[PDB]
Amino acid sequence: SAGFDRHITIFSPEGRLYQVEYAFKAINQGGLTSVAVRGKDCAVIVTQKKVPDKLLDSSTVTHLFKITENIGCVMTGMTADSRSQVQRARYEAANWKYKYGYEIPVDMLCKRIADISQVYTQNAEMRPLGCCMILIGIDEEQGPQVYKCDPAGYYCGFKATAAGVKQTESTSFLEKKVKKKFDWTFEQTVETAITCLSTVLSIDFKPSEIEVGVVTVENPKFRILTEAEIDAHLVALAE
Amino acid sequence: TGYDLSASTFSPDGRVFQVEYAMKAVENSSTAIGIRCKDGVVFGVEKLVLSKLYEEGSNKRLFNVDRHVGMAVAGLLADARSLADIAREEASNFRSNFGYNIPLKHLADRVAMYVHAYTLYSAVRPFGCSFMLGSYSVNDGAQLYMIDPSGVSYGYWGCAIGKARQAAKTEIEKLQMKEMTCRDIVKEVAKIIYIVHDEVKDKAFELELSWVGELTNGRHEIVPKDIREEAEKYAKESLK
Amino acid sequence: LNQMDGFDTLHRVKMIMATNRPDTLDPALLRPGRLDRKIHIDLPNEQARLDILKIHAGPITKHGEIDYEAIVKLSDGFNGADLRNVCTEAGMFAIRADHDFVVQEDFMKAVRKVADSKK
Amino acid sequence: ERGYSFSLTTFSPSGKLVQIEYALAAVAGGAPSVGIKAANGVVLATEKKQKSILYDERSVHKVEPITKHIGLVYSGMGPDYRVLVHRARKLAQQYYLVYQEPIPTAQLVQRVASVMQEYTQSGGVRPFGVSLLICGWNEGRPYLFQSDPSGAYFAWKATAMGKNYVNGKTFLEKRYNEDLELEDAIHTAILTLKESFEGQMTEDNIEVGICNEAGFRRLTPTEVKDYLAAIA
Amino acid sequence: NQYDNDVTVWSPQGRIHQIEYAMEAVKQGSATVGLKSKTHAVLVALKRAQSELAAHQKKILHVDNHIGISIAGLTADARLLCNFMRQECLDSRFVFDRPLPVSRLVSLIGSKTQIPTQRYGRRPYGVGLLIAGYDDMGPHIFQTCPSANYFDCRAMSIGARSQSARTYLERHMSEFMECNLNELVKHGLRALRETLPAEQDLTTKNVSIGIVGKDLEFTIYDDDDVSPFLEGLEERPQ
Amino acid sequence: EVDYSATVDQRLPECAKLAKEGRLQEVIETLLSLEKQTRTASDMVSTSRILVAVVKMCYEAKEWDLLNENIMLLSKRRSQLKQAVAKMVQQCCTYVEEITDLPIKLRLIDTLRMVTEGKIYVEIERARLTKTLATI
Repeated sequence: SAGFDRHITIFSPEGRLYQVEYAFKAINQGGLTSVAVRGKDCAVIVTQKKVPDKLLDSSTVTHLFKITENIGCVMTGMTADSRSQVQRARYEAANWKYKYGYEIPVDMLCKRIADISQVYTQNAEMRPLGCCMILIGIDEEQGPQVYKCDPAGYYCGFKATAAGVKQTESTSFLEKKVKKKFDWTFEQTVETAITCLSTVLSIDFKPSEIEVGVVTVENPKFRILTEAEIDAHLVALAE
Repeated sequence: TGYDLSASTFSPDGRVFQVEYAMKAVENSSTAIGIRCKDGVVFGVEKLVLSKLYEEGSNKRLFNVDRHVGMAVAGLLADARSLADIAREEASNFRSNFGYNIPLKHLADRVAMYVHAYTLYSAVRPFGCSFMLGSYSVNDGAQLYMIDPSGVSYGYWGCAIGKARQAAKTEIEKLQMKEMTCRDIVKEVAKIIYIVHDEVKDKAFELELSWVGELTNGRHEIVPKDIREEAEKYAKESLK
Repeated sequence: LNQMDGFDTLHRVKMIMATNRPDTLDPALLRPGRLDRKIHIDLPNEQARLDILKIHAGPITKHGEIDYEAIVKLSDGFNGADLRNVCTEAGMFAIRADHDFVVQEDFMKAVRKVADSKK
Repeated sequence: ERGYSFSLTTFSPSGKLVQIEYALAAVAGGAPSVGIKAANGVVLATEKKQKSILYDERSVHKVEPITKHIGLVYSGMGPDYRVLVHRARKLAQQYYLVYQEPIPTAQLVQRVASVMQEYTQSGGVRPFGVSLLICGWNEGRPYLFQSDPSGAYFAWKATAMGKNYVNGKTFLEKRYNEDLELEDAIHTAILTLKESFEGQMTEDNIEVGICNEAGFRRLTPTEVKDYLAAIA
Repeated sequence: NQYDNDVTVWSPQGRIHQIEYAMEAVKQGSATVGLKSKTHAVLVALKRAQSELAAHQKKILHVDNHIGISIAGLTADARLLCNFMRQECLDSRFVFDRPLPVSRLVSLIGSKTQIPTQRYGRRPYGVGLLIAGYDDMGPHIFQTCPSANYFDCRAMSIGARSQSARTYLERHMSEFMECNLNELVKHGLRALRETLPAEQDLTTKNVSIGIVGKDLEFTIYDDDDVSPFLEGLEERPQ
Repeated sequence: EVDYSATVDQRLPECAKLAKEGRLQEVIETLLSLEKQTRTASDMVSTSRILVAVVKMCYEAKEWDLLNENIMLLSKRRSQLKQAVAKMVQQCCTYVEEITDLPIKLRLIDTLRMVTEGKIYVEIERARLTKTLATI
């Protein structure tokens, strides 16, 4: 099923852009997974921080970035491209606020980020960015919001999404979760993200093996739960 | 094959082969190591004098990106010098744009983005030199960053770039770099490097060091000649 | 496809066609009586490294105790085929050294040999 | 034609620009949208079915407005829809600032299609693989145009792109009377989709817009639910 | 294989085959021997003649009053690089009103040379240069192979059948520092006369010597001018 | 890994004396306080000794409500060690047939069953507890 492929601008005979297709298969080359769960008034993103060395400066091995004071993003996929996508976003929001007088809603920031990725799929100049972004933000008039922008430029509004090597089970796990409708309390949402990531991998999730981000309607600011809190949260999940 | 000729083409398994090849050409360079002391970072690079006719200290791999930052390119040199010049133009534009020394992290991020900027277009090839940045600042501690060809840049307490990467961490992993002041680290970085570089292969060699920290007062300048002499003696005594 | 759901004889033989890439496989091939069950076998299970080493390590005489746990993290993402070599390659290290494996120091380097030299 | 399939600027020996055709394959394999022009207005429909309950159905809307009197429905690569709409609203806008009257639906498609044709004249730019249905009510006569990745804009009365399009057209030509009214038209439009949407027509699974005398508007989930309940 | 047509493709073994080939350009031209003493920078070039009655090719170019170079490679490229240096030095003299140091020139030559090795649209400069100049930090002898890498050399010998010239110099490198003007050049001519085939011996027409010293600008000795340095040259054993 | 051989050898006797009085509380709470110290240290033995110790003390003390609660609370602990958790189970089922009161026994079997449910290390003990549940 290789197709004409070797060029992103040449359609396969069936109408499938193979080069764009291969983008997603590059997405899981990062070997990690991030899950975002939207609660009643919060959205929690949990990622895998597998630091394969005692020499690595653990402070800078983070997959979580702060796009803006109210919107936080996690990258799943190639670290280099994910970094560029993060950096391109920050300008896109800052241009949004500077241009219209207010902070860019998390809705568009994936749209503009998606729109940038889409033109790289038509004009055979830039090789596509091989990383999916998840934007979480407390949006006024629409509660907490989560979005996942893919290499081909498709973004959607997700009650919960996960991108990474174990996406099929992560989404199946969440799909099992969201349906038995429950009061998604901030504690419930943070717990839900941890369980989702834990069940798929089958890991204990030592305190430092993940990086959970949290955004709540009460304090609409992007925060990364400090290692003490995840342990407290993790112990809460156990009991 | 088929997907390995252009940097902008994704293999059906989903990876840019060109980047992989360049990162696997850095494996064919001289070993370069970096250890960050409690108040600084130390860089010690093995330089293989390819023939008795290049004057001492030629085609050096220890560069000064800016006043306080350090580079220790490991890989194809000619690509390194290019990466050095871009870094300085990035720093120089910084200091003139923001009035203060560009923080190591931001210099690595901008320099990392430039490196990743060349692994996206078919008209260019990815850089073949992966380099370690080192600096020390009373307001920012000591920071060490390794920018591999692919664009990833995250800091290392102690890292090695070149043929002996795995061999270089192993003997670096057995040191408590968190504490010893790189007064005593230089004797350790030099001692490490001699453990690597099996003599039977690669024949003769030379060793260049540099440090950033309080000891330098915030600069990166090469370790004073006097200090190196004992350091090399200190490493030499460890033959057994 | 024909020789499976095919006139001739349906048969009593079974096929275990195993792939490395499941997205590529065509839809008809994954059907009830035409090859079903997409059993996933990811890199050796976290606990398996022990069991695999347990099933592949014990054979080789080795009185010395084992810190298997470190070997487990010393061997992350190991193909399992590598793990088989790990113990066997360690035996070559032992084949040099002396004749009895009495140290995990062996698996450590053996783990390296079955990693950097297995790259 | 075997080796000439790839480049969009090299005629095949039979005079066939294949690449445009393959792009039209991407349209013919997309979300079904249906359009019906009732003598009282224009009704458009498309199935917004997500791949799991994890999605927020109200996030991305397919049936969309351009101005107050024009809307679009697409069957093809989504993200390639958005780049089309923006050059559509801008083009619809650039008409307003210059002539100060709402852009006639004929012109918009003439220039929303001419946007498409721009990308199919050079190598290095893929054709817009999303057929578009454009509804409008201008000069007191409902309008329903289809602009294609090939750059040709039609004047459809009632059609349907996307999966199972051949069957959808056959349902039309059957239950399409040129003399309906917008109220009946919505029922017919929903039914045409019903011939392919594999599932119950949940109010967050089908998105319908009505291009009437007053203007186009993406039907709220309820009103469709009022409509869907009646049909079922 | 198939990865050896463009400099912009990485070979499986991690090499950029085009640069390796450009490297091969240097060996094509007639060898030049470059050696500096503590007091002078003298580089000897073995000129070639196209035909019996054609004047012999110029191998030593004039880069500046304090920087001269030897070209061993393409004729067109060597000219293009020589033009660049002169323009670079001319601005350096005009801007800073100071002799631009050889180290700074060599660094800039590499930077201009490295762009071709990374961006499709041009070919690697098939010109290997022995940059000889006298700045305020003593005489220097740099060499820039087409791979955009320049090594600070005590003495180097590039060009056709060069490895002989190198092997003589490495054998006599230690003595090079404490050299008088004539002794240093008589070494270098001895180096070039190693590269020459047994039949050929260094004649007044095929050897050009360029010497830059403490109080001396880059003087290009050719034809009769070479004789004063040539005169007193020791006969090759045979 | 940290190991608490002596400590579990020392803390246990003092707790056992106090628990017999009827105070319990402090004795049980302090033991589990070290359990977080042990569990997090990879000390299956001491936890096995500690986990066994807590169950045994209550069983001798005849505190039924604390026993039903404790096996539930101790069992579902964060990353509790397998063999130690198992060691608590056979000791409980060895206490199982010792328990005679039906409502007390039925609660005991149910608690032991659930903690063991879907647990590979404790299936067989689960089978007998189920069987004793059937025969009950």
